[PDB]
Amino acid sequence: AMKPGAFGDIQASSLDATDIVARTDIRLLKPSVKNIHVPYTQAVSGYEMWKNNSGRPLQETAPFGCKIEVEPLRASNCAYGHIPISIDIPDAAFVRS
Amino acid sequence: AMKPGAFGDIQASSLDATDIVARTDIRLLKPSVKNIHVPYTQAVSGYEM
Amino acid sequence: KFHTVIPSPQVKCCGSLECKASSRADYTCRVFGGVYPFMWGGAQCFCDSENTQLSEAYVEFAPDCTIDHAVALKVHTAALKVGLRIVYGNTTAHLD
Amino acid sequence: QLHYTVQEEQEHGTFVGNIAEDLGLDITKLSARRFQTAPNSRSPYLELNLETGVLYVNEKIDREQICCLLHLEVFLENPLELFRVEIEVLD
Amino acid sequence: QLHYTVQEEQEHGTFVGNIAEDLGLDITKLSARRFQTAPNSRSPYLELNLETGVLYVNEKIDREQICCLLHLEVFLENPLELFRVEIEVLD
Amino acid sequence: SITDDFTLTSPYLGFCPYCRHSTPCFSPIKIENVWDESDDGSIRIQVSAQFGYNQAGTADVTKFRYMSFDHDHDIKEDSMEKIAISTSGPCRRLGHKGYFLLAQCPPGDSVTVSITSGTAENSCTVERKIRRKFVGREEYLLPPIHGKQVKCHVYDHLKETSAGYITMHRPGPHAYKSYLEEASGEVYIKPPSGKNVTYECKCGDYSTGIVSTRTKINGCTKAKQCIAYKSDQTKWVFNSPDLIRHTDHSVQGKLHIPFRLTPTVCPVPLAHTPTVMKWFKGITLHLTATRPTLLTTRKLG
Amino acid sequence: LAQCPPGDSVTVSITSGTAENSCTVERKIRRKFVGREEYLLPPIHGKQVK
Ligand SMILES: *[C@@H]1O[C@H](CO)[C@@H](O)[C@H](O)[C@H]1NC(C)=O
Ligand SMILES: *[C@@H]1O[C@H](CO)[C@@H](O)[C@H](O)[C@H]1NC(C)=O
Ligand SMILES: *[C@@H]1O[C@H](CO)[C@@H](O)[C@H](O)[C@H]1NC(C)=O
Repeated sequence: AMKPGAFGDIQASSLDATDIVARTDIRLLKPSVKNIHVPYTQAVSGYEMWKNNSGRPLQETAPFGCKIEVEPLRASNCAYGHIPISIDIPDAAFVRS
Repeated sequence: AMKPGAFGDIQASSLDATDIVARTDIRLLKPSVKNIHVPYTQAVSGYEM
Repeated sequence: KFHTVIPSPQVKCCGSLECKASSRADYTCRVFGGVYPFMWGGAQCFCDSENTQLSEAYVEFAPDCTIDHAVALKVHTAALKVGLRIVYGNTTAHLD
Repeated sequence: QLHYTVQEEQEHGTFVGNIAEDLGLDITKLSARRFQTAPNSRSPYLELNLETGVLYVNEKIDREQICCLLHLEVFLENPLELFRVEIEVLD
Repeated sequence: QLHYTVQEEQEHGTFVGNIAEDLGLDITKLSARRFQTAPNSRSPYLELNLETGVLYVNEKIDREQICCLLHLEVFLENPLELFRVEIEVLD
Repeated sequence: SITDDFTLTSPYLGFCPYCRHSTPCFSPIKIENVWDESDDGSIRIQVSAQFGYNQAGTADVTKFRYMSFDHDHDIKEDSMEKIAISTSGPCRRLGHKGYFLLAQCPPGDSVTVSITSGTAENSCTVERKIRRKFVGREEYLLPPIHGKQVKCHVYDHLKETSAGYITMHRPGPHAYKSYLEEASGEVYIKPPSGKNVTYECKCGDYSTGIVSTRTKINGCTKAKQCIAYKSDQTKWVFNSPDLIRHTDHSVQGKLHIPFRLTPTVCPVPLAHTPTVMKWFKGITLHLTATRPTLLTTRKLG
Repeated sequence: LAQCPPGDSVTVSITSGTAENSCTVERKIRRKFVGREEYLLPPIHGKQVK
């Protein structure tokens, strides 16, 4: 569902994949002068356009003050709730009164 | 009563006086690279401001 | 960022040209008739004004996409895993 | 975009190239379309006939003063078109 | 900065310098820390062995001396560090 | 099957939009692509000429090969130090391989590659907007002497490293008009120095032939209705927009794109430590920064 | 008659003669346009206007 001039204008399953699909707004013009160039106009790179106004990442905009890490994608050290904890303490730890 | 980054950050009775007093916010940093230079940061000259 | 590949133009000297479908990424094709191409050396066809030119265009990945690229993900419900230090009496255990 | 050649130390008024023939322009309508040398590209060693569109050697060719290629431009009206001519000089 | 001398027209593979011993690094840790040459500052005349950290001649020393001194950079991870090596050519 | 054998490859003439005389011309050095993705400001430029190789095609530093302008078109060689790169001022040349240059350039709105002095002294300029790049969250004109040594990506100066490949194809016809000679009502094919030349004529029908000497064409009266071009040109040429393709446009070979983008470490400045003032439920930070420096705050709730 | 980059002054000089002198005047010159699109250099494919 590619859109010209926006993020994801070119897509593939991987960087080395051969089934690349794109819908950039490219169009071929009639050659004005009699040389052998190909005149064409294309929309801007939607990846570059997204980079220009990506805003701030989630490493800076995330509630509860916890930091976003990749490989794998995760949010570490988040302080938001309460955890019920049940401990089965071994009887060797106890002592008599 | 010197203040960093403001007028009067360095003061003396005269231009040739040895009793110069100042409070420019000098912060000496640990040397990162393996050389002999002295890394430091300082507040901007309040006279220029 | 895509790299736009403009292949070498096809020129057929007063014989009709058309182009077929391609599996290339964003393959855009157009044929222009009545051209008279020139290169360094002189004219390029033996035929006066019925010469045709086929122009191709597509896109691929830039050579520097191995570093500067973005990955799109759909994420599901997240699971919380915590590292706990438990000191009971005077025995300390670290676990996940 | 036009390719022409001249020899070293060539006489004045000698043939260089037929611009109107190579462009496929009609011969009877150069003056009606206002054939003219472009003011940006003026070559003292070359001159073109407005009526016939044939380029000719104006001044005697010398590599020592030149050095290389000779560049010339022509422009036409109705429609507005521009063409470029480049001449190689042998030694 | 870590500069040291190499003779003119020195043979290929001769001992030249020791990065690891001068920086207090062991073989195993630099193998784990990916002791590699920095891709910016590279010289065709010098290469390092990737496990011993010893610079040696790759290509024979010649008189053009690039511009003059020889410059090289290496970098390590955990912690991220950059080191510069300077080489004098004794003519 | 990427190859490094440049004897099978030849340079070519491109159509530069801005030459030394400020108008488009056919040039032996034509700028095809410019890449600026390294964090140290270095750029990679693709040029129609081949650098680092001699006339024959073997690896020869300080020699570059290009295409001649003569009618008997052949491949010439020249010395490398007259190759100049510029954007607004002169650019340092960091490396060169066949079809590719790696340079360090100041910011500018155009990229120019020129052959200075000697024969074939020329230039090619393309509108390419490049600007100063940054790594960290503090701006800097120059890399600081004391910093943080963060990870960044730069172009490798070693030409053996590869960033990809370009496809190489058999060249199409060139059709020099000087091979044609007009006579009193007839035309002749005039090959140069006995090299074999193929002609295609449309006299009254499509006729194709191969000659080695001056040959009459019987049916044709004008030179514009027939063409002739050199034969046996099995030298691979890059798939450029300024060349008519061969009948068989299959990918004959692949050439490496040198100077790959590689990770490394590089310093970024550390700004002046702010002065913190505390007041009930708030803080006041006193900020000092010579260069633009990014400050980010977020609540922990 | 010269082709000059943009600048805020005009200087004419003798580079290596016996005179060895320059003259500089204040003159604001900027880039000039023909159409309704800005361009650093004239394009190959255009409209060919007067
Ligand atoms: C986009 O980029 C331009 C120049 O690259 C810059 O001036 C501008 O601030 C950026 N952002 C937006 C939202 O236009
Ligand atoms: C815990 O404390 C008791 C009494 O102080 C002592 O005897 C015992 O060794 C301690 N256990 C450990 C594991 O340190
Ligand atoms: C040119 O091609 C012809 C085709 O018949 C061949 O016989 C000849 O050997 C080729 N080479 C020359 C004339 O150098």
